[PDB]
Amino acid sequence: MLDIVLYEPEIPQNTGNIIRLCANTGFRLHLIEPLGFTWDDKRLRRSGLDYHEFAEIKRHKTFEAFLESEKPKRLFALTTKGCPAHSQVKFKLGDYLMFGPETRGIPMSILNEMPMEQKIRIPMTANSRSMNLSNSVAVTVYEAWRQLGYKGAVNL
Amino acid sequence: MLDIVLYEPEIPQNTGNIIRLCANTGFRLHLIEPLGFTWDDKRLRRSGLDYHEFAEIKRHKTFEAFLESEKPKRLFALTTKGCPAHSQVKFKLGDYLMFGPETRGIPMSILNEMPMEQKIRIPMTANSRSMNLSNSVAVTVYEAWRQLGYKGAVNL
Repeated sequence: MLDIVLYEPEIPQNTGNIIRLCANTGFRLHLIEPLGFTWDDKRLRRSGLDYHEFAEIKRHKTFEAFLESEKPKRLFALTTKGCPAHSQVKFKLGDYLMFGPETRGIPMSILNEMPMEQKIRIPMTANSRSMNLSNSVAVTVYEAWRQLGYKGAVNL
Repeated sequence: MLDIVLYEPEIPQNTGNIIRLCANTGFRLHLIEPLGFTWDDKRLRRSGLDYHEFAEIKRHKTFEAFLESEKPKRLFALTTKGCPAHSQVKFKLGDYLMFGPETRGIPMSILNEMPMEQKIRIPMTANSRSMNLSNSVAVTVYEAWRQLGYKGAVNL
């Protein structure tokens, strides 16, 4: 129902799980290059992923190109540096949710241009460790989907 | 805040991500044997997991042993066969959330003894494919945590 954006994702397997998440939820996926793997890589293609789950994906050469072609109504950034939790904001149609690489956050230069209200974080207890990108994305997507009533969902 | 249960988890890497999820959320993890790997396996130990994140984990020889030692107030089962969504039930202290293996569901014999109101499912759109166990667990945990106010959470 919304658009999800991977800022320079690095690991093939995470992106494959996110591609599956997006196809299972109706969320549209975007990837901001450089990616840490070729689009043709085998750890992704043979991840057991079905090719129908692809080509709803958009690749962008830069973050500025992405902004230019998508002109997101509101862009959110999942960052350990955000204050409101991911479930503490009210998502809406037109929202784009952006995620950083699995080994570093979304650049400060980008984050510095977003209002504090759109820099969100997944809660964690004291002295936690980084959560896997795909788990982060799954959590955020399902929470935004929950808020929007799971439109498109259907049973077994 | 609640207890999470893996019914015969099979793959080491998923369980390692779930162990991290549980330590990051304060959720207590239980594993119902047989596991698909030895507790000492290397794909788990060197997954980059820190050993503090362990030994809050409980292993149970059978599902009946688990019921005997834990006597869950309410036991939920995440199954593609459930009707209410995971966010459609109201979680409470004392709840135990159970998950099946990554290649099959929780046995029908077990599911047959649970009320329909406690067999829950993560929504999916038409013709979706199985979501990765760790993504399933992350999604459920964070939704139950959200409902309970993220107690224990703290900032950077």
